[PDB]
Amino acid sequence: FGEVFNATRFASVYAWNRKRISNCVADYSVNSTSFSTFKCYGVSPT
Amino acid sequence: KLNDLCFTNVYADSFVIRGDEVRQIAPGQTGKIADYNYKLPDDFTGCV
Repeated sequence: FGEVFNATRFASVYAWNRKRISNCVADYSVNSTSFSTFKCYGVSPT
Repeated sequence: KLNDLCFTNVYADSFVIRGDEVRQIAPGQTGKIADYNYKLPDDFTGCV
């Protein structure tokens, strides 16, 4: 996550950046960095 | 339509909070504010 939301630059919206994730162990509460929007649709963020 | 009623056990919950977290207070919200400082029941009945 660290470089995933905190790096030098993200690509544009039409030319967007995709990343592939699996084979790990996750957390949602590592919110600590202020998020002006946090919406989870179809599954509870809790 | 409130003034048409005879209410029961009226409680006014007072505090102050930042303008960047106005939307955080509602019956079924989550996040640091509404989980660690205040909390609203999910069957709430009252005015904000």
